Amino acid sequence: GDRVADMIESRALTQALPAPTGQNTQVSSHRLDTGEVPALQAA
Amino acid sequence: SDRVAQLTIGNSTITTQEAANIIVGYGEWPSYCSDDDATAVDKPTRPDVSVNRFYTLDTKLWEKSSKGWYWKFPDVLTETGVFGQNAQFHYLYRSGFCIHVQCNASKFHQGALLVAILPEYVIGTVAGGTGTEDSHPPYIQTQPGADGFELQHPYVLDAGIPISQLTVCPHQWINLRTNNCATIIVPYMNTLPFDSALNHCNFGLLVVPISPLDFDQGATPVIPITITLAPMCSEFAGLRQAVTQ
Ligand SMILES: *[C@@H]1O[C@H](CO)[C@@H](O[C@@H]2O[C@H](CO)[C@@H](O[C@@H]3O[C@H](CO[C@H]4O[C@H](CO[C@H]5O[C@H](CO)[C@@H](O)[C@H](O)[C@@H]5O[C@H]5O[C@H](CO)[C@@H](O)[C@H](O)[C@@H]5O)[C@@H](O)[C@H](O[C@H]5O[C@H](CO)[C@@H](O)[C@H](O)[C@@H]5O[C@H]5O[C@H](CO)[C@@H](O)[C@H](O)[C@@H]5O)[C@@H]4O)[C@@H](O)[C@H](O[C@H]4O[C@H](CO)[C@@H](O)[C@H](O)[C@@H]4O[C@H]4O[C@H](CO)[C@@H](O)[C@H](O)[C@@H]4O[C@H]4O[C@H](CO)[C@@H](O)[C@H](O)[C@@H]4O)[C@@H]3O)[C@H](O)[C@H]2NC(C)=O)[C@H](O)[C@H]1NC(C)=O
Repeated sequence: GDRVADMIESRALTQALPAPTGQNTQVSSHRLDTGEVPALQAA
Repeated sequence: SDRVAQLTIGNSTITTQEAANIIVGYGEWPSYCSDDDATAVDKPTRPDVSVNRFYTLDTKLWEKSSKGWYWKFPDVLTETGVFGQNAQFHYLYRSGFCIHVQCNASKFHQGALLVAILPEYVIGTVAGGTGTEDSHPPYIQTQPGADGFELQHPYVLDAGIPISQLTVCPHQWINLRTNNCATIIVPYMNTLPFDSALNHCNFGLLVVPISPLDFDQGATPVIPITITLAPMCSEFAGLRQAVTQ
């Protein structure tokens, strides 16, 4: 019993994945690449 | 997306967040010797991790009155690590290089460098001053090793060639208002596909301040220049006992 639109319009970010063992280490090679840097983080 | 980079090869990585860009010398990456080119008939060794590392070699202090330095490659690494052990056992050798020279400064310092490569950088002398006595350069001016050597007359690069057109050869600049490092990827350039690592030095890394360092007094007066290099796609052949020279 209202005509207002204010009242009629009036949650986790993380998913628990199953992890029985520690994760594997896939094969990497060298990389000589600008633009993207995986070391420099922002603490 | 160009100022920030990371170069990981071997077990050693270097991060840079004020880079210029990576230039690849003469437009091609270092690669292994194909069977169209190889003449040696023994199977080469390829260590693939233990010698493809960024070896940090030395640290030259750059003051306001410097001339310039040069390092003969690969004789900077025939005294260091598993590269220096494989190059002394094996007669033949080929590799490329990823050459990274760091020189940081504040946002009040100024000055520019020309870190450039040039292949077959042979060294002349001053010919006895007046130019009539055939003096040959000593072994330490020829091949200084990891210690480097300082240029006497950098306008002629100690070879009678002007530095004004050194910019033909693979190079990039370190001016302290824009970047702090300079990556130069160099392939293997030589006529014959392998060569000796103790006699022949394929190229020399000229690092010359063209625009001099300047800073008002009160800032940090010690501005180092450290060069790190990584032999890429290196392979050796012809195993015998250790020679050192
Ligand atoms: C016998 O007899 C004989 C005769 O005499 C003797 O001999 C002697 O010996 C002695 C001992 O050795 C001596 O003394 C010494 O000397 C030295 C040298 O001096 C010189 O040289 C210099 C150099 O310069 C350079 O650098 C600069 C900068 O720094 C620049 O600028 C320039 O340009 C140059 O550059 C170059 O080089 C470089 C190298 O590295 C390169 O790299 C580049 O490239 C280029 O090439 C010079 O400078 C000087 O000069 C002088 O002189 C002139 C004249 O002409 C003038 O003008 C100038 O100015 C000067 O003067 C000033 O200075 C000085 C000092 O130097 C003083 O002394 C005076 O007084 C004035 O002030 C010359 O030539 C020296 O080094 C030394 O000193 C030291 O010690 C003392 C005491 O011992 C003290 O006091 C001082 O301080 C000093 O200390 C320092 O150092 C150390 C070591 O190094 C250190 O460790 C310490 O830590 C210190 O540091 C500190 O402080 C500083 C300040 O200073 C600062 O900065 C820092 O940071 C820190 O903090 C000594 O003095 C002498 O010389 C001789 N003689 C003659 C004549 O010479 C004998 O001995 C007898 N016998 C017996 C037994 O006794």
